[PDB]
Amino acid sequence: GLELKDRLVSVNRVTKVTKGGRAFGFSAIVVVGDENGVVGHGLGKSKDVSEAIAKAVEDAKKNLVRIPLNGQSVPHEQKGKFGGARVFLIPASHGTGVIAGGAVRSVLESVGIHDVLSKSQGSSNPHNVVKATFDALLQMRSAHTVAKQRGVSLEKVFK
RNA sequence: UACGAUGAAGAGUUUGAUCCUGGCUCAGGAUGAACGCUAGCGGCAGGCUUAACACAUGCAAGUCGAGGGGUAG
Repeated sequence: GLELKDRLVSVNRVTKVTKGGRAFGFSAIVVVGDENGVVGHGLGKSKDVSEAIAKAVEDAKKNLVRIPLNGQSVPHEQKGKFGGARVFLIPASHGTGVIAGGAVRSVLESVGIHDVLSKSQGSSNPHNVVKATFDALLQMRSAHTVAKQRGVSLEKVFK
């Protein structure tokens, strides 16, 4: 899209030990989405916080992905692991709300979902839970897509 | 592009820094509740969870003369 809004999930300070002393450094994770159909996460590493966030959003502006969000939310229930984390997304209604964790909430608000229930029965690492949410969101295929893949009309997949 | 289902949130903490497993704690609801501070009412509900420990005193199961002898009065 064109009206991309960013959201900083977490900023973590790292350190590399050298002969002299401690070499600090800032890492930031930023998810930027059009709030309607497309979203993308990025990682930025620098020495200043503003520079790290700028590098993160500049890297996240690339490799955007399209996600089906039938009606107002996910079409079906889906699991996504990506190693440590384990996210489970379920559609609820058209007025429920986004019941998500700490880092899943930002992704689900940037992709454009407004009523979903997500349970993170796993780790609490912002680096891995965002990618787990992405893996659980990219495996979703809508009714038209499954009907076209099967070859059957869009009435037998319902009846 | 319908059907039913009105329903599921995390965070801190081991390390110079990272990921994982893993334990502790917190954010919510509730009570025959107690304690501290405070204090204007109305409706309704509740009130010895412990010693089935020991009890002063009052009341808590009587009625029928259309069953009977019927007495004081």
